[PDB]
Amino acid sequence: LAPVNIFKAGADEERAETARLTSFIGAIAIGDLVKSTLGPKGMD
Amino acid sequence: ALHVPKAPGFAQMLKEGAKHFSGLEEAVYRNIQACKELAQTTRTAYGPNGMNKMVINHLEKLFVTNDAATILRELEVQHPAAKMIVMASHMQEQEVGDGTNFVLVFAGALLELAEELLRIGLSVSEVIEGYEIACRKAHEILPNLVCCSAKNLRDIDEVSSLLRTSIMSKQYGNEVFLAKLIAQACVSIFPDSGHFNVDNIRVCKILGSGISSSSVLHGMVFKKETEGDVTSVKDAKIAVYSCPFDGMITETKGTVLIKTAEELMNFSKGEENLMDAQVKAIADTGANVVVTGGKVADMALHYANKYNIMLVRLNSKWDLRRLCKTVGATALPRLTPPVLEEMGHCDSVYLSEVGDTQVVVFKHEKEDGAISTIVLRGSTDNLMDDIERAVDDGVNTFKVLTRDKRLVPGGGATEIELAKQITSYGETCPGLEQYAIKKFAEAFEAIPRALAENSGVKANEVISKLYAVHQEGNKNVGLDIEAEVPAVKDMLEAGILDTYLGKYWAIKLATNAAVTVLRVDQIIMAKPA
Amino acid sequence: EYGRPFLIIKDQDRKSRLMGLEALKSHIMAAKAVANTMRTSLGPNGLDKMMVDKDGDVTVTNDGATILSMMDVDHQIAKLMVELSKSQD
Amino acid sequence: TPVILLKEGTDSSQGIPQLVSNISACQVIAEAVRTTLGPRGMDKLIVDGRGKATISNDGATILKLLDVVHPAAKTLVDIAKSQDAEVGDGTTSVTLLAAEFLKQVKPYVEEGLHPQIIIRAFRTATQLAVNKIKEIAVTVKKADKVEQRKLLEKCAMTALSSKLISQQKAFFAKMVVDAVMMLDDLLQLKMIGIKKVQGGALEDSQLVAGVAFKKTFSYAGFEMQPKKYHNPKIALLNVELELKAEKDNAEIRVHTVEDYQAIVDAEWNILYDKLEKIHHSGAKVVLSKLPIGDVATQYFADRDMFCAGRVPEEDLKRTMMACGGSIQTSVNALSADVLGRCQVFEETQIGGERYNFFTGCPKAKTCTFILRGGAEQFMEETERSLHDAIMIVRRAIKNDSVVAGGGAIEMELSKYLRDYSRTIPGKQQLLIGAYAKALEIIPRQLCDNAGFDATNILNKLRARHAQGGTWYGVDINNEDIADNFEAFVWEPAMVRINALTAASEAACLIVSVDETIKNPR
Ligand SMILES: Nc1ncnc2c1ncn2[C@@H]1O[C@H](COP(=O)(O)OP(=O)(O)O)[C@@H](O)[C@H]1O
Ligand SMILES: Nc1ncnc2c1ncn2[C@@H]1O[C@H](COP(=O)(O)OP(=O)(O)O)[C@@H](O)[C@H]1O
Ligand SMILES: Nc1ncnc2c1ncn2[C@@H]1O[C@H](COP(=O)(O)OP(=O)(O)O)[C@@H](O)[C@H]1O
Ligand SMILES: [Mg+2]
Ligand SMILES: [Mg+2]
Repeated sequence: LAPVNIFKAGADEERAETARLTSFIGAIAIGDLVKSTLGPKGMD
Repeated sequence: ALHVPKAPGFAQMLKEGAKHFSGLEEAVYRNIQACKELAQTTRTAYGPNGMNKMVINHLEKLFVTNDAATILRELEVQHPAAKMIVMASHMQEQEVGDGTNFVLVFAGALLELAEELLRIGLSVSEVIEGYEIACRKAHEILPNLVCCSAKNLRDIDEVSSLLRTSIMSKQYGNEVFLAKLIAQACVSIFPDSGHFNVDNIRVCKILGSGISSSSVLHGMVFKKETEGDVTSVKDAKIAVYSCPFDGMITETKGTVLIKTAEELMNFSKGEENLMDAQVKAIADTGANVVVTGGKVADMALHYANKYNIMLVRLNSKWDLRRLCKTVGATALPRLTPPVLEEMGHCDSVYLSEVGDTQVVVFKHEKEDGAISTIVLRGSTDNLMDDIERAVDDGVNTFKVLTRDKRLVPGGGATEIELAKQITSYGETCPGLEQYAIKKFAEAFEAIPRALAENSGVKANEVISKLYAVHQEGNKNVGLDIEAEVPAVKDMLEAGILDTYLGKYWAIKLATNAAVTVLRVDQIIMAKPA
Repeated sequence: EYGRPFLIIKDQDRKSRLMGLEALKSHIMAAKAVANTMRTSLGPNGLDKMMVDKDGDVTVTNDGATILSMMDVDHQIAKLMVELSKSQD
Repeated sequence: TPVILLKEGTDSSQGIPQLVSNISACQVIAEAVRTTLGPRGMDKLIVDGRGKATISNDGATILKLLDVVHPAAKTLVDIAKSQDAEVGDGTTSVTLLAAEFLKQVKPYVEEGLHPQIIIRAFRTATQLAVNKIKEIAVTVKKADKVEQRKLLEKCAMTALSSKLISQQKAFFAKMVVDAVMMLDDLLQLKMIGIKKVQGGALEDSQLVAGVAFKKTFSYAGFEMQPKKYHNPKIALLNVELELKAEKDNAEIRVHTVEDYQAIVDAEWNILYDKLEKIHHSGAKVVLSKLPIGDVATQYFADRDMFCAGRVPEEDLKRTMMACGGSIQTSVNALSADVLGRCQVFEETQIGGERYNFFTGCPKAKTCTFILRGGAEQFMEETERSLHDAIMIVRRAIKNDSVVAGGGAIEMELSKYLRDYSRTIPGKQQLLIGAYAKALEIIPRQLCDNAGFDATNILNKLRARHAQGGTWYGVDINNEDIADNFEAFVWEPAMVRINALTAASEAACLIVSVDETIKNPR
């Protein structure tokens, strides 16, 4: 990160690797949460 | 350790936070100290060579002046004795208008001299009687020193030469120009009868060029803007109204009631026709400019522009009266076409711009008129305020000269003569009041001493030379400012004069304040709130 | 005369200043940071940015003007670049 | 000690130390705007409490933006404001001159010298300098109608040399001269419009001899009426055209349904009567300060006429002055002489906005600027730069006396005062010499900003000015000196006449102060 600040306090930025990691983790968690309710023998 | 509990009686019955001072050691010797310190505070702003002083009040406003009354007003004093001295100075300013520092110097000197008499043994009453006797003798002596009385108060050069000194004591270098300006302004408005109102001189300040670009104008200027399309008139007949320039209504609540449609279709047309008729009736008399003190309406403005009427709105409730005095008109409390007696006449009425300021000018060619205005140009508001105060002192001096025509020499000559004669008188009085009389005589050297100290010379040599030259019979010899060696100069030839009435009132008020301070014995103060 | 600390400017002890070439270098660094952030969204093969609002709303966009408008910055040079982009738009 | 004279919290300081402190503070105040002088001067950025930024090269603006609370320092802000109000240019030079005077007379004050002698010497020197300037100024009695334009153009170009628009000074000087020569005899500033529309380049700025203003709020139907006219007639009104209650004081009491219906019809009859009175006059464009209703908009659109409401008062006055009509509060006397005329009217797209243009009027007594740029502060600084040229041109129209710039006049005044000082004896000689030495701060600051060897250039300038080259100053591009009168570096004599008087008056006022007293809170 540059020594100069280009954001207000509390503002955040995520670049390539971290952004991809966060997006993939969130999507996979959402899918895994609802996988269990699929098919004739799904549960509630 | 142990404690000293209290004294029985009043010391125990006193409230918490109150103060009780009694005796010579706890009241008189502290009041003298307070008054002496107050006098020392403003001693350095006395004379032509006085230095300016910068004061910031409790609202973070900035003052730069060497006027004693303004300095004392802007300072805040917590000590009652200094408060009484301040009120004495303010009363002197109200009564005459110049001499507010002489009072402080004289009172401080008198008190600091009475202190040593009290120390060596005399009581307060013997000091008071001696001071009163000496003051009466001084008032008796004073007239004999009158010289060079005023001759003509309608001659420009003589008025300038008489007013030069009181301005030179504050603006060293610009005194000639300021005296010329103020002399013109004062001679312009001086009637046949002796009555000279101070309020009839107006001062207007415009930021811009230097002081040398100031001017005087025979009429009135307002920092306003013309409300109409017309901007200039070359021979103006003026109408003045105190009511708003609009169709009037009832004082009681009113309501337009309609039961048909013809009334609804005709109301606004009738109102517009009525307003047009009124405006044209006003315009038919020949009025070029209408001055109003209140609100103007859009329809009225439209018709005034239609009939080529200049419309000016000024609003102070006092500027309207001053304009009426200036032009010769009478304010009308109802909107009616004026009669000739109610109609004012002014030569030129126009809108101009000076140094990023839009002004409206009513101007005459007459050298007398009724009032006049002084337009000041400076590079700083503080400088303009100081010049305004100098102009005020000049006007007050002119009014005092109107009241009384007698002058006395200045620059220490009068004080030295009074001190010498009072000492000679007090030499022959047997009793214990001779010490008080001699101290009263000695207190007069404080003025030439302060002048010499401010000038930057040795005061002892100046005083000794003044005494030596006065012993030969020269009553018009005083301190010389221009020389770098302590010297003396004839004041009558140099034109350094000052009014008799101012000296009279200053001596009277200073003596009264000093004896009033001396009369107090014990003080009871409640806790501040 | 002892020219002790004398007060000239209101709130003198809590304001800062920057002069000389240091200010110019700081400006250049801020401009470089903004340009380097905006570099990767150029061309038919460029990628896009995901911006989260103050209230949690999501915007996936490739428009430089909208990105710079939705970013919140303190640097005056950064604000100048934002205004430049908006004027072009 | 038991009872104190003044209130607790009072602060007092007297004698030589406080005078020295005032002299010291004035130096900081002058250092605040030191590096903004000359063709190679930079500018400053100021951020306020609310985060709003201001980028400026104007000395008066910078000094106002600084929050100065020193009583002695406030005088240097006051004189800058006075100079800006009086002549409109020269705000930094006066502050630098005042600070130089104070710094030069500091040691004599430290030696115990009485300040009134210094004040007298300053007054004498100021009078002599002003007299010499008025003597050596250059004027042409009966030059021409066209030699009265190159003078104004040269003055404007010199005034624009140190600003952000320095590269387009030849482009902007022509427009400012035209704007001023198209302006009355009172030369009112409000009769010149300045508009700022984002986008575009600086060379896209334009001057319209006529009027132009931003689109206002519009109702349904505004898109159904034409947007270009060739020879229209323009009605300017201060009347509100919409269906409304006659008066808020009114009330209607009725008994029968027939009278109810008549009352309902009466309002429509009134509004349509006003609309037909407007229509039958022949006017094709209608402008009002008051709201124009949707009914009125559709009525006008159904007859191919243009209407605009809530037009600002200043814009309406400028339009009236350009076209030649008069504001009407009543539509019962709409004659021809109260209708304005223009040679073409349009509505156009400018940088995301919609603007109404009235152009072609030859009897115009006004004009409007359309300024382009890339940022709000860019346009604000452009406007500030234009104002400086406008005021200078107005003063030059008033009086047409000019002197050369670049330090030539200051060098000549310094030489004159130095020659005069050798005649008189005493401490007046020393004080006049100090005053004469204080005048050459301007060429030194010019060379310091440009990055030269100031000492050698000053030596060459002094050597040239004494040998006999009255108008010789520094040449920024050539690294040397050059005759600035043949290089067309000109300015009216007022700028230096007012600068000397203002700077001398502030120097005297500060020196003549003995002590300062501060009251609590
Ligand atoms: N040219 C002068 N030479 C000597 N004394 C002067 C001169 N002008 C004024 N004075 C003296 O200055 C004294 C005080 O005037 P000033 O300083 O204005 O304070 P105030 O008038 O309020 O007492 C007067 O008594 C007068 O004699
Ligand atoms: N098919 C293409 N082949 C080569 N260059 C392209 C092609 N399409 C777009 N570009 C280039 O990509 C650049 C950036 O365009 P774009 O990413 O759409 O954003 P912007 O137009 O705002 O710069 C343009 O300068 C353009 O020349
Ligand atoms: N082309 C030029 N060559 C040399 N000096 C110049 C030139 N243009 C302007 N100057 C100088 O710059 C000074 C003007 O400074 P500036 O920063 O424009 O504002 P101000 O007029 O308030 O000082 C003048 O003293 C003038 O002599
Ligand atoms: Mg006096
Ligand atoms: Mg300039």
